[PDB]
Amino acid sequence: PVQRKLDPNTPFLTGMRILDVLFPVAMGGTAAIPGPFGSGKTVTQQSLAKWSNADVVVYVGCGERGNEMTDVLVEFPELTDPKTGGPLMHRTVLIANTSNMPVAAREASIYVGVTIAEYFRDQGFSVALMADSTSRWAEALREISSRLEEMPAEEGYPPYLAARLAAFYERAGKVITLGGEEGAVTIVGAVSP
Amino acid sequence: PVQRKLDPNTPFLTGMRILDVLFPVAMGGTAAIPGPFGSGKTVTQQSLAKWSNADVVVYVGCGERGNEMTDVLVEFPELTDPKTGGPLMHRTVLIANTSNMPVAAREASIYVGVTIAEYFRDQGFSVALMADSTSRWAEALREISSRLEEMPAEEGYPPYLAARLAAFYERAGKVITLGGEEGAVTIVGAVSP
Amino acid sequence: MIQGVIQKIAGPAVIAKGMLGARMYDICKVGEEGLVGEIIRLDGDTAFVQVYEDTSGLKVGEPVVSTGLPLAVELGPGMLNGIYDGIQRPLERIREKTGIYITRGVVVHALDREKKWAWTPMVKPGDEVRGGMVLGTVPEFGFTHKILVPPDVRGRVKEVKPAGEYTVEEPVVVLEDGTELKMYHTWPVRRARPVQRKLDPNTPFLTGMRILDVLFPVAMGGTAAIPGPFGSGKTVTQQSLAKWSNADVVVYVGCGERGNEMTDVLVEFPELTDPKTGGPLMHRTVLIANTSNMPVAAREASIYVGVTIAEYFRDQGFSVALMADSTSRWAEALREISSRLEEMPAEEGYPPYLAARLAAFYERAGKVITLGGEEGAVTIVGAVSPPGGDMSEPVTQSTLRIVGAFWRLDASLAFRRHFPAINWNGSYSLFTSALDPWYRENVAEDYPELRDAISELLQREAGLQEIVQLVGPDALQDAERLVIEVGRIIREDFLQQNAYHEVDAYCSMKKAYGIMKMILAFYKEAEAAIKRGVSIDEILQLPVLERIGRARYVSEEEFPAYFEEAMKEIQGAFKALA
Amino acid sequence: DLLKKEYTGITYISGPLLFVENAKDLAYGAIVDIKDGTGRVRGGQVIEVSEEYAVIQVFEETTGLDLATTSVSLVEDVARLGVSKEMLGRRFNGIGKPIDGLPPITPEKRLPITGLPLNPVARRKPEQFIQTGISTIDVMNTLVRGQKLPIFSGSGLPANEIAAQIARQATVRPDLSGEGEKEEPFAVVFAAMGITQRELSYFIQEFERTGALSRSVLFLNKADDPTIERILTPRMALTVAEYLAFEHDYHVLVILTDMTNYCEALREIGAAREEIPGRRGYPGYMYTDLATIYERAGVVEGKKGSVTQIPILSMPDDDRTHPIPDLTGYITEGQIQLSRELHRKGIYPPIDPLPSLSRLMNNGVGKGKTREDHKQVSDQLYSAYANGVDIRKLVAIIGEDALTENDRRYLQFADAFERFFINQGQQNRSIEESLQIAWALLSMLPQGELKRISKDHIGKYYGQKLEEIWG
Amino acid sequence: KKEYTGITYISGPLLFVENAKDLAYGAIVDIKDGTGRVRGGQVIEVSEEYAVIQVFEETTGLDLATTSVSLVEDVARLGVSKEMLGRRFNGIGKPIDGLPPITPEKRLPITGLPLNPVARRKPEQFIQTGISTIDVMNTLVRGQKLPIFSGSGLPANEIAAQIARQATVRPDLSGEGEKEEPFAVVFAAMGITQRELSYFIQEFERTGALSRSVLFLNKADDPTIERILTPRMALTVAEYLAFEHDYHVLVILTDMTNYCEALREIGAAREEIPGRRGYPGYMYTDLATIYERAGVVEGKKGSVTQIPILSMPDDDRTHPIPDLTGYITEGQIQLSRELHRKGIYPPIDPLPSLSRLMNNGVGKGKTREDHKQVSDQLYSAYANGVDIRKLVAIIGEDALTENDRRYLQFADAFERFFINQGQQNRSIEESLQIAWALLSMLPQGELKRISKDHIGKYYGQKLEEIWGAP
Amino acid sequence: RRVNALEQVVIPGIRAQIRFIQQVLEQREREDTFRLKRIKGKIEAREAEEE
Ligand SMILES: Nc1ncnc2c1ncn2[C@@H]1O[C@H](COP(=O)(O)OP(=O)(O)OP(=O)(O)O)[C@@H](O)[C@H]1O
Ligand SMILES: Nc1ncnc2c1ncn2[C@@H]1O[C@H](COP(=O)(O)OP(=O)(O)O)[C@@H](O)[C@H]1O
Ligand SMILES: [Mg+2]
Ligand SMILES: [Mg+2]
Repeated sequence: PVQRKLDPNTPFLTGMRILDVLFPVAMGGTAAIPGPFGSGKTVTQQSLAKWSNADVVVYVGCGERGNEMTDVLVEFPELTDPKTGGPLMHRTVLIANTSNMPVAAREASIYVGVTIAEYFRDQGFSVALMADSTSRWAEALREISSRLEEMPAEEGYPPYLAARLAAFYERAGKVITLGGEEGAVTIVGAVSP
Repeated sequence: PVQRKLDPNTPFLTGMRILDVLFPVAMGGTAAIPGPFGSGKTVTQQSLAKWSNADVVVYVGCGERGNEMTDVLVEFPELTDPKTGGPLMHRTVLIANTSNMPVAAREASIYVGVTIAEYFRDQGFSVALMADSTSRWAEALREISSRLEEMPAEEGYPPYLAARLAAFYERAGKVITLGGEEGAVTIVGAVSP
Repeated sequence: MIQGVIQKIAGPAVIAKGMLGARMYDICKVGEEGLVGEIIRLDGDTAFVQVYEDTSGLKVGEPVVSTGLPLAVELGPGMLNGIYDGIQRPLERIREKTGIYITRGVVVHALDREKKWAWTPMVKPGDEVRGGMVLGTVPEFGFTHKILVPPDVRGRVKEVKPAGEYTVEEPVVVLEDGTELKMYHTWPVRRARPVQRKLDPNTPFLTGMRILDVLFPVAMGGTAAIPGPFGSGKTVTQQSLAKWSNADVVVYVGCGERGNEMTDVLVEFPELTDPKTGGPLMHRTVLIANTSNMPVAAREASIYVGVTIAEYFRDQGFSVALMADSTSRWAEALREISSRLEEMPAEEGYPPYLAARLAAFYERAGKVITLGGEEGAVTIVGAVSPPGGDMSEPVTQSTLRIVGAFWRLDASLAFRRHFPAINWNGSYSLFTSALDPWYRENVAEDYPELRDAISELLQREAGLQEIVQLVGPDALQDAERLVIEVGRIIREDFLQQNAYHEVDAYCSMKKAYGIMKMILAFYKEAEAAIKRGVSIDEILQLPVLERIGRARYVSEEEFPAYFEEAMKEIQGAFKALA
Repeated sequence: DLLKKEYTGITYISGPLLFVENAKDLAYGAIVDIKDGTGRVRGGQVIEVSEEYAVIQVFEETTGLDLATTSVSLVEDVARLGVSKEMLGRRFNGIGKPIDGLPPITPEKRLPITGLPLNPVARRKPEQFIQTGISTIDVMNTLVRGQKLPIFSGSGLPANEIAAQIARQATVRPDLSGEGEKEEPFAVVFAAMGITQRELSYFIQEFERTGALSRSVLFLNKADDPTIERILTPRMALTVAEYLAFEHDYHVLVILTDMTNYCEALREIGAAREEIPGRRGYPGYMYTDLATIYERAGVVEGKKGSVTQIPILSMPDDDRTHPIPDLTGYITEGQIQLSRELHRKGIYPPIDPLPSLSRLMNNGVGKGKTREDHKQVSDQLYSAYANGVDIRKLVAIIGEDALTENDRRYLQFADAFERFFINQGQQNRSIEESLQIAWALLSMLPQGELKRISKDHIGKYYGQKLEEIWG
Repeated sequence: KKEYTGITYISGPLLFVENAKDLAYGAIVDIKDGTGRVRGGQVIEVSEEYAVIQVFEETTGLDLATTSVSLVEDVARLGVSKEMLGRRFNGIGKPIDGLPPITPEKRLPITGLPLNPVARRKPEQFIQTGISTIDVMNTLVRGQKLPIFSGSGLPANEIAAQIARQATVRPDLSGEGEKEEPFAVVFAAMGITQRELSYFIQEFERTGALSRSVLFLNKADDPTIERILTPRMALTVAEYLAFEHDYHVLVILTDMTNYCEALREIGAAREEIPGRRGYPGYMYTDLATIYERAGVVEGKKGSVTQIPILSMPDDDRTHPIPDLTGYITEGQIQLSRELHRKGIYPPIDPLPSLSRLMNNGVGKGKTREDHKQVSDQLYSAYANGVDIRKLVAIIGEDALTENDRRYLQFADAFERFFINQGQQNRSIEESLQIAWALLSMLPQGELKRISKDHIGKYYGQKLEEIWGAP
Repeated sequence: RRVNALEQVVIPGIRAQIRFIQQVLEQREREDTFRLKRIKGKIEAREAEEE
């Protein structure tokens, strides 16, 4: 819970000219990115993590490939935080899941990440939340719904897929915390059709 | 019951050039007018009600807009019967079960209309029956069969849908009545795929 | 024995109670008429029985008696030149006993018990005999039918009957432990007959059809599938294989198909000539007929009976061709039974074990060393009848994963009366490389190169057809237009084959090789002429084009002279064009 | 048999099914009589029986039945039909009861309506060519006596007219085959399932005008008749046809009006019984049921009669891959497929030869049967017409003016073929006339293009002009 | 030991046994009939009233009066040892080569414990398959999962055997490298025919590749549960060798389409509701638990590399099996039916092929400095050539630009010499040499993707000097 | 003209037919799932009420 949700007045500054100028996202807003292979998505994601005006970074990996998750877990500790000069990891929380982990954990990863982000927001910070593949999370949700023997909607997805996606994305926003301070959660989700 | 079915040999003059010339329907015949939304099924059927050479017109509003039924109720008294010179409403029977009325009554409305048409045929009149949409009747049958937990045939419709439609459409025809006089029923059913 | 009563009847399915102790897949006599059935489910005191006969008129409470044995066939002399139903009952005897219709509960021996056979012993007292060894010889239509030891029988010979005439019930050989070996033995149709060793495929199964024998060959121990929509030629192709193939014995299984198609064989084959033995063609043929209007539960039984008979004749040392007229009917019968079982179905309503059943059936083929040390082979050509012509259906896809050759039929080709209507793009064969040494030794040293050249020309034509359908054939260059015309020549003059023509019905390997050589020589000369400005529009008007087109209808013994003259004309006509 | 046993204790009525709980005596497939409190009697058949209850499919509608006063009585253990030679000239409903006002038939025999499968050993080769008078059938899709040759139609296509024309014009040609020169007409068994009054009146008037009623047996189930009783109509019709053909040596032509309506009733029963379905909700056993219907035609060794079937079915949305036409094509010996495109152009009969087929054509044509050049001419016509259709497809891309002379000749051949061979109206053409027209059309093409035809036949017949036949 | 005789139901592959609550879920049991024959089965459901057993093989002889069930093992385990090299097994660990059973050093559960992501390291070393279209343009990296996409008639088995025969590591190129690191091949064949079985046996025995290989061969007519177990046994052996003996293990899974069909059949037999297109809703997770067992682990010298092979059911890339495989794996090798029908072997089409980890395993100190740029230039030049090939059909050769004709000749030479290598075993140096000879047919300066230093070092040589045959 | 025709009339039409066929196939899949659920329910009911 929060006292009040604020309007998208101030921008979320990623440090990239095209994003900050042509297609800005407000502080507490939500953005979607596609992850095509060979597009430099990982460079841009970690550049956003390094140079954004967010105090805390939460990175959620929902059911990634083993080697891509290894890439994230190896490259991220080597990033440096420009505000202090030390490791970037000192202000980020990494949530890592491979495709072979239990489907329940892969489905709950984004909610765990958004809850941690909301907690850090309630401390009065600005939090950038990155979900590396909501398509894999949706695949996990589809598998869980199939195990429940639920009638699918469209391409095998449960009819409540949009409701769950909205429940995840709408937790973002600039708020007045219960402690009276100001904090925000900005979510940058990624899709891989 | 009737004494005998006769082969239809006189046209059912609808007053529309294309229907009366290119695609005629005989006085005891049957016709279907399928089309998407906004294509003119209701305007065609109301034009038939206004201008056809039938003695008695039975209009069945099966699961359609209430504004169209009000439309008929309002203008038809002010219009003139083509073959008697009196008000057009005096030769018309309206059966209205709008889309927001109870669904199960849609099926009842079709049978009520066809039975009234058969009665007026038995009196020696030539009757034209318009079914505003047999698709709503099919939807009512589908809902009832769903409540019965019956195995659907195709697109959720019960397997006896074709039998019900055939039984309904077979009630039309030019006949010799039990009283020895001549009567006919023409059925124009609209379909909303 | 286990004896129960009928508890429930619903179509071909009967539930019998009081059947505790009955075993799965055992044969049961159902009702007072003793209808043959099979146990497919055991549940407490009750057993689920599928009946191989019509069940109309059966009443609750009628006795059900279990025989304690699974479905089995009698294997011995007297099976050739005969036609059997699904459970191996001779249809001629049924016709004699019943008339023009098939009624229920007819009991007839599969092998005639009255006919005498000229027994010729080969073993002597004191000999040690094992499963698959030859006990003696009996003549049958010019074949040497070998009386084999049953696969599970061992012992030492105590006494043998001297040479003479005996029925199949005569105990010709008696072992020391007392077991009596007859001219015939029974075998469970669901058990594959054991072999000493499987062999690699190295010799072709000559079908007599140019496209199958050249572009998509099948080896002697191989498996082929021919799927297609209705009217595409599956039956005509299989009957052409039965007429013209180089197999010693042909087993034709009419699983769920028309009875007129079985009548066609029954009427024509006696009047035709066996390609190698010189006698009537029907003498080497065994027919198993379970037509579409016969009981549905007997289709699987017919398939298994046919495959077991084929294995038996393979064990005698012959090469056997097995034709399954439709495995789709077998799949449909399985679905019908599973509907009565109230099982959870797999895709399209078929039971989950359909793929396992199909794989087990198809894996029975192969060239083997028999238990007696001889060499035999079974070749299986199964026809598939997908619903609506949809090749993505479960049966077609399951068959795709196990057969060595895939002969896809095309409805569009059949519509324009282009036969055998094989879809060249969708067809393939996995036996091509293994058969190359045989082709070099027996047809020509360069035959594989010619076949590869023809395949490459067809691939190039298929590539150019995409452009043709976009801009028309007249927008191509002369070389590409020549490729298109040569592909048309190949399709109309080589791939096409009339099964009902007096000459074109059968084609030898050397005749097909000669036609390919003529076509390739013409193409090479045409490409040379085009490379020096000769218009294509006048190349197509050469009479040698018509000569190649009509080379199909030249008889086998007249063909070499025609081929020499055609080669000379091919050289001369392109010599004349500047 | 003479005693009547009644079963009360009906526990369930829904749709076409009725449950009775103390009827272990009832046999499987038995026919029962269902009597309500008003005394009205309806028929039914046992489709499942057990120690604890039996399932009965009701042939008529279930209106007015109640669980307190309804009783079920056994009629016979096996569904049988009383047949006689006197059935000719009579009309019956879908369950074999008279509807012409005449007294009931005195049965010579009572035969099971499901029949029995013909022994393939007892079958005979269907060989006698039937001249239907329609060139697209006689030349390219030849019908022989004993064949199952359905008509694949659509909603607005004149399949009934074509069937009536075939029944009116069909005759054998003993002079061509050398058989016994006789003029015995076909006996017609007409089975109508769900037929409308419009089609029924047309059929009745056609048969009356041709005088074929005296040689006809009519089984009429109308579109307002009960649906479930359609399961019996083809079976009774084919029982009568088999009896006539194979006991009284009649040559019987059987016409089944709409197998689509039969399949609808089959689907209704299957869905009520929760059967595992095939495609589009039809029961898995549809193939077997349709086979038990269709496979009852043919000829028998030693016997003189014959049964020829011409079923008619409306392909839903003109889809050849629909389960009903698909399974029918898998069972029957070819099909005659109508074309809506040809119909819209005024061509009658609008038979499309390319999707049409006759499996038994090869048995009844050739030297000594119709003529020596028949099969080759048919093959050449098929190839040339397919070429013309392909060139029509090409024209839509490159335009007609860009065609070469060979392509133009094939296009003109296709046009003239459609306008003169297929389009014949109500006239009755002999096989010689049809072959003359076919050769006139083939003469439009160069002599070297006729690869399918042997050169001697070309020398004999090529060169005749289309204007010589007319105009 | 204890016998369970309370059989109350037999139907299809299932049987119900009462008073069997002592049987753990997933346990392997022995079913003995009245004739003494013993069948295997797996417990798929346990309750207080009865246990459900899915029976291997058929249930022909079984009856409710004389059948008994006894426990074999609570968890399906495989006895693993280094002596398994040179041995053949039937897919459930039973030898089928006629040799005595191995003596297990330890018995491991064939189910896969997931690797901890913080324990994995980045794959950075390549495997030489001996095939130029793979080594040069689609390089396989140790720890990668690189599937091969084929069709029904394509020679996937031949390519699998060739890779298993020719695969090796190249430590001499790794700067200095370990002078000898163990290399092993685990060959898992699922649902193969007898013909394929004999082909694989001859291919492995005729050249001695068997001595460093372990084969798990499951036939088409074998029980489907054995097909389900086969890849897990193969991967158990691979993990044991790689991470307890520092082996570099290459795992080849010969047909994953057969595995997925077996999975569908098993799911249907257990009354599970399927997901998309009839396949189980958990198919993605199952395929992940198979595929994700490969990789390289921090602090370990060994590695596991997988090459799954699958025939697309109708050449449809969007089919669930290839779709989910592409979801989980790092790229794909696509076979071309056009190339196969043109007489080219192996029929690998470079344009739709991709190796996602290729950049991390090539370059200076790994293969050679010019590898990446050469592969890029080859890809671009081949695409240009194949497009000009379609253009020349309509506009003719004379209307082409001179560079267009050069690309046209390059495409033909590339197909004839680079892709069509036959049964040759090419080192990466030989493949790079052939690639440079092919690039030399193009004019210098048209090689945009290659730096001037590499062009100066390697450009110029002719095909005639180094080719295997004209 | 040919390029414009292909980009405006042909390709969108084929894409629309592809979408329509996909929708019909997905409809049939959903109906099959419904039927399988009903079958499983009936099996469970029979087993758990009267074995
Ligand atoms: N014959 C006509 N003359 C003039 N306007 C017409 C005619 N037919 C249709 N229209 C116009 O199109 C509109 C839609 O017609 P109509 O209400 O009959 O549609 P409908 O096909 O019955 O559709 P729905 O299924 O949505 O009820 C009319 O309100 C009118 O504006
Ligand atoms: N090779 C062929 N030569 C000539 N005609 C053929 C050939 N194959 C098929 N046909 C024709 O196709 C028709 C139907 O073929 P059929 O074998 O019944 O196909 P299916 O068994 O797939 O239904 C036959 O009547 C026959 O005339
Ligand atoms: Mg309206
Ligand atoms: Mg056939």
